Amino acid sequence: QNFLFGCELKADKKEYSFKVEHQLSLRTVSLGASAKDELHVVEAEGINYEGKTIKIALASLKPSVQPTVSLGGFEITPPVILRLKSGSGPVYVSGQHLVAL
Amino acid sequence: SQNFLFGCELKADKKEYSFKVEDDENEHQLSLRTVSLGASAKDELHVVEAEGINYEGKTIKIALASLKPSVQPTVSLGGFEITPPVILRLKSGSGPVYVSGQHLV
Amino acid sequence: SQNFLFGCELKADKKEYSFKVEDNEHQLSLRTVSLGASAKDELHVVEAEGINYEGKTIKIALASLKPSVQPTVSLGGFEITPPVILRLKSGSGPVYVSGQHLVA
Amino acid sequence: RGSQNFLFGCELKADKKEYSFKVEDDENEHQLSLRTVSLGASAKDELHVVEAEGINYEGKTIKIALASLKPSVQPTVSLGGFEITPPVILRLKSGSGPVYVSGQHLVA
Amino acid sequence: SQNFLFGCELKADKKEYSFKVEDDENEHQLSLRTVSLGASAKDELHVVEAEGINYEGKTIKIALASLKPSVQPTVSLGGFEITPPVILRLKSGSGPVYVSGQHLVAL
Repeated sequence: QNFLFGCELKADKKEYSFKVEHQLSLRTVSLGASAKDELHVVEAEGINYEGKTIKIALASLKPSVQPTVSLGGFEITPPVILRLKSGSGPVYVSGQHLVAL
Repeated sequence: SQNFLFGCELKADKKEYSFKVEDDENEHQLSLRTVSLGASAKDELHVVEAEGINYEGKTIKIALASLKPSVQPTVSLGGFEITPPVILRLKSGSGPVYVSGQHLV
Repeated sequence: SQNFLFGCELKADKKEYSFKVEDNEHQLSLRTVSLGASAKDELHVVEAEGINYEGKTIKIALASLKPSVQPTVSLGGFEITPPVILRLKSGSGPVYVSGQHLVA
Repeated sequence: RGSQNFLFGCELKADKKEYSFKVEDDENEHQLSLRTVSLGASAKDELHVVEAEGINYEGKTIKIALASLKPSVQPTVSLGGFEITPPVILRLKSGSGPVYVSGQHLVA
Repeated sequence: SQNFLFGCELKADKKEYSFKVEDDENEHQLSLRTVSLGASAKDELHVVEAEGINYEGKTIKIALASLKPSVQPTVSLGGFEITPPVILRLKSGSGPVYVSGQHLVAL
């Protein structure tokens, strides 16, 4: 089954934690109307193939250059934290929460 | 699997498009492909959002794209499949914005 | 399925391209829209015209491009059922549309 | 996914405008899946256009434009896996290059 | 199949990332998702290349992306799968450049 997913990362609330008791498929990352005209970096933190915790950079966005990046359905296994690493925000992430059996 | 074209135009006097379907004996999905700015759009940031129910039963609004005529007038979503009901809305910016995709049955 | 190249050129003088077939099932999968070297520095809008799920003919905007801002857009395999018209709603062109014609 | 995938790339430039992709009668179905087109560091600031030349479904050779790129506007376009059955020629239709094309050679 | 997060950072200090898998019996792929420029990247073209095997078993270098902070800071590759082993390399520019993606395992 396939549900809408989204989160907002901002100075207030730099992180979103995807957990639960499934797959997230990330679709776009985009800067809100009010973001400072500067580079924003959004990162994902989770476990790699070795079982080590890593931080990976998903996108670098700037309002006057590239305010949206489309990820094409980047599937991630829970758990993952999405975080605004730099830039004012707000930054949005959209995608799907997929459930199977 | 039938595949039909899908589109809508979001503009100042019509900021929403309601994808709802019903009394079908048939499963419906939309797969969004592009969001694009029309010619007369003000050169300012435009934001299009989707409003629908999440995995935990709560209506949410998610941002699909931020576009700007002089910077990035089209964004490709690559087949963002959404289950009905869903509202697409022009959250901010003037000028008309378009969404294109597919309506699968 | 098998896979063959698809393309067309749209410009102010040749604004429309009609995609039709007979036969096998056919689908057109669009991949890129791009602006040609000689296109004017202005917005070019490309649209598709074909049927919606209720049988009514609609027109949908595939892409807005401009040589000095975004000369190409990748559609990522936008599958369309024949027949469809592709049209240059605005802009000088030339604009190119590329993709696959899939046959099964 | 499924069958085997190998890396594919070529470079196109003013003095080397074409790359011809052909597969020998070996056994298997072969696909060339195009992933990216990007401009090299040295490329002049002008539009560069890359086209592909191959078979339509009527068996006739056609030329289609894959991407228009410019260093100071849009130096890379991801094609997301535009599969093409060999043979096909990739050509720098306009501009100086260098241009690179990347992708996968798929074998089943 | 399995899907794990993958990432690496390439910069003038460390221009290469080597993706190998310890021989096992299963199919691994590195599926590349995005390449993006870090906060301190200088404003010049950055070019990331991959070096790996072609269909004839010969090692080739192929350019994946060209990025520049004031024109195009991020490129999505949309799941460009490559069979190990592969080196990813900053073929020019300063970096930092980051690559994200998935390490896929099947069979």
